[PDB]
Amino acid sequence: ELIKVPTIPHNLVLIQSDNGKHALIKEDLGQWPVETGISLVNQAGVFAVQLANKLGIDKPFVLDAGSNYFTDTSFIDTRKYCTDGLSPREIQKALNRQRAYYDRPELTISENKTLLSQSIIYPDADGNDVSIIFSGAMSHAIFTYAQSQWNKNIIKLDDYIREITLTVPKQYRPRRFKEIEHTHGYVYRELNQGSLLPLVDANLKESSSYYFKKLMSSISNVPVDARTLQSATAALAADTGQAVNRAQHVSMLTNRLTTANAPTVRAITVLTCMFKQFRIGMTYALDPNIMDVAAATCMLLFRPAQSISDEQYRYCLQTMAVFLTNTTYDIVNNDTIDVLKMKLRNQGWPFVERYNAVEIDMSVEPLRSPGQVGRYYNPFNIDPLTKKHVEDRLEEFINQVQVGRFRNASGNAVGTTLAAFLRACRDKTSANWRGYSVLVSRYRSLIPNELFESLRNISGEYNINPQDEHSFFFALAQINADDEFIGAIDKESAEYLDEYATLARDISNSLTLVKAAFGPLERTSGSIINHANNLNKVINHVFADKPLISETMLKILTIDGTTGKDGYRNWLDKLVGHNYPVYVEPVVNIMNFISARFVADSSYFGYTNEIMIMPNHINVPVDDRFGFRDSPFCTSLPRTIMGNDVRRISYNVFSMMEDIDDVISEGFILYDAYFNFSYDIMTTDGVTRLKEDILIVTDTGNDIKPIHFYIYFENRNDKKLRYESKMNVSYRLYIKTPACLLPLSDYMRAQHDYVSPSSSRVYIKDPAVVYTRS
Amino acid sequence: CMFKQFRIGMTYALDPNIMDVAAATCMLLFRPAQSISDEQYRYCLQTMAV
Repeated sequence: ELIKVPTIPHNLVLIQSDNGKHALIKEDLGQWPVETGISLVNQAGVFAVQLANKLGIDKPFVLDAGSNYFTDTSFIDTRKYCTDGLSPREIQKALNRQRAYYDRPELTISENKTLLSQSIIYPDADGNDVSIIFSGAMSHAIFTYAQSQWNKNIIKLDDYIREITLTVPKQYRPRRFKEIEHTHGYVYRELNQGSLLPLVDANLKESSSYYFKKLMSSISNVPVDARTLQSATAALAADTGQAVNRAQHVSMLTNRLTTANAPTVRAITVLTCMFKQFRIGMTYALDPNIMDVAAATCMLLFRPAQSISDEQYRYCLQTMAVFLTNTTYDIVNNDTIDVLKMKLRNQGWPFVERYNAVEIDMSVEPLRSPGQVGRYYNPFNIDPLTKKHVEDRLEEFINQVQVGRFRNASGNAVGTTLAAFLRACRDKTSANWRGYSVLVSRYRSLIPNELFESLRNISGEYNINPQDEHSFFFALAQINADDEFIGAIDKESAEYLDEYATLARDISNSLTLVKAAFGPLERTSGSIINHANNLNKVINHVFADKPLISETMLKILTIDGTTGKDGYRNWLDKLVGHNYPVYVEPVVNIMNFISARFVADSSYFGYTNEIMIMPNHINVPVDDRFGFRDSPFCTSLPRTIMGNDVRRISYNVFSMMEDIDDVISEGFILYDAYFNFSYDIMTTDGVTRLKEDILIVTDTGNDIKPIHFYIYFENRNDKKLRYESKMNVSYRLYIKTPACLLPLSDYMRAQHDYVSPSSSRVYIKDPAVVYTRS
Repeated sequence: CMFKQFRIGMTYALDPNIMDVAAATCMLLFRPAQSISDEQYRYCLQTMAV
């Protein structure tokens, strides 16, 4: 949610001595420890996030500062005096104290009015409010850049509706918005599409198993009518000859008619007609019956050809050949599809071909698939235009089967039984195809186009028994769309969106982690050892406290059987060296900006690249603007002192030096390390000295003790402090002048402008454009 | 009837029952044709055809 920031963050602290002679304005952004030997950019990222939290930058925000103002009492002055930032009254007090010391007169009425009116809020042409306050340069740059990045996402209500208008079906009623929301409605949304392919391509079996199991749970509950099998069985008994004493093939088909597994087969049928390639299996008995011929014939005639594999097609053909032609599995094992087709057709069996299933275009654009169309197979290989099976000779084909002779030279026991059974199966499909086609349309609307063309059936867990295959078509039940079922799908539609959004974010985070955490792997054992240990640290870190990955993604990886840590570890391996494009996000840009300013500007945060140690009797140029006594701050570390270049010694070389006593007497500069320093400017006068010693000499090496300056202001005529400074501080430590310090006289440079959007804007938390019909 | 600008529209289920076909006929019969829109008229025809 967008958070309206009430006050502009400023980090200005005004320090003035007791006499008031000197005064300075300082950034107070906090000291941050730094470490040498490790890459600086990696550390700057950690401190960048902490800086954002301090400044109210991390979360999406809009400045609300157009009401923090007042108006002067004078009639002429109608300006809006701002309140944020450093108060101009503090500057007036500091300037007057400075004037008091020099015996100058106090600021006049005219000069007082000019100083107090510097902070103002004035309207902009676009309606925005520009607030000019006294704020620091570091805070101003970071705050304004953060404002720009988040504003890239806030868009007008009409613009958002236009982008999403192509994914709204006809069933749902339109939402009516208030006219204020139409004229002044702004919605904070991010509309970058994240591809689920990186997880699906890497983990195909697991992702396929998850979506199939979840979708089957919803489909298994679809209501159907309740019809007794006796009405259909009575016709089958009459068309053939059923005797309570004789044994025939019709008894075999009818005795094993089961409706117990109807919901599972019904869920199988939808999945075959809703995914692009959802292969199905069927294992018949070792000795085929008329059960398996009916099961094989029913599968070929009604299941889509895109869901029947070439090998499964051959096994179905072999099963028909074994029964009808009376040949063994061994004889037909080496026979191909063409030889099997010819043998079956010569015997008189014409049901030896697979039939493709037509594709029906979706009425609305699929979710998470910008600028694409969707298609799902019509069930039962029934052409919607003709309302017929795709094969137009089915009536003549069934008559041919009935006349022909199989399994016996004389008699029509086999032919009449199968022709009668296929007859009821054909009638059921022609009546119920419209009901099933509607069901497939709903569930196709729950998957993006990426999942449509990527998910595959590899585990083989979804297989149909021959008993289930033929009993489903004999006892096909129509579909009743109760109001509860419609509501059930609507709740599932919302859940899928939340799951798709969560998974995309998890994928995007993981892709970014791999690029920085790991590199390329070589064939050396050093690379293998280094990669294994480093990856263990990454996995251990991301799972401490709040796991980086969500519970939605962990479930996909955990289905196989792994604990969940191993699933992410396995996935992170295959992602190394990816070429997937990742869209840089506003939050990523903000952190990069702060990190870059951390490396570029180091005096703000309390560390410096180089320090200088010089004996007291040598005079160095130092800043005199602030007025400190024996100021340890320099404009820049001198290149030459007394006509000779100042020695620069690396910290590593300095530690191992055993002659340190000799080189100290001349002075030198340490430059190959990050030096963390702090100071406490005190108002009273005194001797400026470090809290601790400069260096500690051990047997192992020499190190620089922590640097804490005790800075005091300077009064020229004080002999006691002049003698003490010279004759009690043998050595001095100098650094570059911290950029956070700013003299009071140059206070106009602290003037900075912050913009705030118009107060007339309203924010729509729920930008949904439709209502459920119920 | 009082204001010509106002319009009448209904949304039907994905699989229409006899309720929706009966309501669609009633709207096309006992409601002004000026009020019913062209897109809504096509929607009513689709429900009947389905």
